[PDB]
Amino acid sequence: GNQGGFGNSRGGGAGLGNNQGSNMGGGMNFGAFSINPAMMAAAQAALQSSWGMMGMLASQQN
Amino acid sequence: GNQGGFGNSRGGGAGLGNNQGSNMGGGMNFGAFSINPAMMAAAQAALQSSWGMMGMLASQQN
Amino acid sequence: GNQGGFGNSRGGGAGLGNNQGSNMGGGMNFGAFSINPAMMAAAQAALQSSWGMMGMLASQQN
Amino acid sequence: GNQGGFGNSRGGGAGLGNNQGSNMGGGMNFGAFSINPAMMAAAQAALQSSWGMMGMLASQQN
Amino acid sequence: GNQGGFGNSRGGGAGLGNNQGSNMGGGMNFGAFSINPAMMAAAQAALQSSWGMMGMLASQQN
Amino acid sequence: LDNVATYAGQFNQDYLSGMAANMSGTFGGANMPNLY
Amino acid sequence: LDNVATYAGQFNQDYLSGMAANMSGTFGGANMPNLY
Amino acid sequence: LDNVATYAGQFNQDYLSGMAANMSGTFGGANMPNLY
Amino acid sequence: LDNVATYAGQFNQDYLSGMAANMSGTFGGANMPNLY
Amino acid sequence: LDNVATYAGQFNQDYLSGMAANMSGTFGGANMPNLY
Repeated sequence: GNQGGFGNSRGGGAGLGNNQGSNMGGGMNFGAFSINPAMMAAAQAALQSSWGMMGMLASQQN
Repeated sequence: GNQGGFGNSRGGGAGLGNNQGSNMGGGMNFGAFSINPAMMAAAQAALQSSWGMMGMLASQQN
Repeated sequence: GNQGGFGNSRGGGAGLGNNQGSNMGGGMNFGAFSINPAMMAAAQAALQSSWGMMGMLASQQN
Repeated sequence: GNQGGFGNSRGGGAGLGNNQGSNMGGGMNFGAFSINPAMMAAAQAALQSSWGMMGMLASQQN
Repeated sequence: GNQGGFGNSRGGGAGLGNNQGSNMGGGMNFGAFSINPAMMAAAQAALQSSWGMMGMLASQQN
Repeated sequence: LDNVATYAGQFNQDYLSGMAANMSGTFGGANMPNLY
Repeated sequence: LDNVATYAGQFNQDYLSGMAANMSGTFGGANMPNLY
Repeated sequence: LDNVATYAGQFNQDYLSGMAANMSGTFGGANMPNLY
Repeated sequence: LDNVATYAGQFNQDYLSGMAANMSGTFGGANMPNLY
Repeated sequence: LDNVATYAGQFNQDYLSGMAANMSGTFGGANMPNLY
């Protein structure tokens, strides 16, 4: 009779899992307006490489 | 009688799984307006490489 | 009598699976207005490479 | 008597599977207005390569 | 009869899992308007490398 | 002599109150992915 | 002699009150991913 | 002789009251990821 | 002789009361990630 | 002879009352991450 969490979010990533007894359980959760190269692996050997990322990423309220 | 979470989201990625007893269970969950090269592997060896990513990523409210 | 999660989303990707006892169970879930080259593999060896991605990715509300 | 999740989505990709006991079960689920070259493989060796992707990806509300 | 947390968020990433008895359970949770190359691994050996990241990241309220 | 080029010219856009995207891109090519 | 180039020229944009993106990009190419 | 270049020229933008992005980028290329 | 370059020129922006981003970037390339 | 460079030139910005970002960056490249 286990369960997770309870709530609300706006904009951002939210994790509300039941993760009891796991090895890194929960997920990869990302927010709006973003740049995000991503990798998930179960292996003997693993390598990630990334370069050259440009953005404005701005907000105006009138 | 296990279960996951409960909630609401706007814009962003949301993980509400039942992940009990797993090895990295939960998913890869992404938000709106984005750039996201992605990889998921179960292997002896694994490599990811990425370059040259440009965006505005902006908001105006009048 | 296990089950997953419960909820609502707008814009973003949402994972609500029953993932109990899995190896990386849950799915790859993506949001609206995006660029996302993607790969899922079960193999002895695996490689991903990507370059040159441009977008505006903007919103105006009047 | 296992089952998956319960919910609603608008715009984005949604995963609600019963994935209990699987190896990466859940699917690849994508949202509206997007560019997404995609690959799923079970093999001894696997390679993906992609370049040159341009879009506006914008919204106006009057 | 264990469960997670309860609350509200705006902008930022929020973790409300039931993580009892886990090895690093909880998820990776990210906020809006950002640059975030990310990696999650269970392996004998693992390496991440990243360079060249530029943004404005600004807000104006009138 | 081997050339790949893009030429885009004069944008005239006074009194803009909506949304415009002026995007120019060039991509060289003699790429070779190999899998043995 | 081997050339890859982009030329984008004059933006005229007085009294701007909406949103504009002027984006120019160039990407060399003789890349070679290998998997043995 | 081997060239990769970008040329972007004159931005005229008096009395700006909205949002503008003037972005120029250049990326060399003869990259080689290998997995043995 | 091997060149990678960016040239961005004259920004004219009097009486600015909104938001502007003037961004120029250059990235060399003959990178080689290896996994044995 | 091997060159990586950025040239950004004249910013004219009198009577500024909003927000401006003038950003120039250069990144050399023949990097080699190895995992044996």
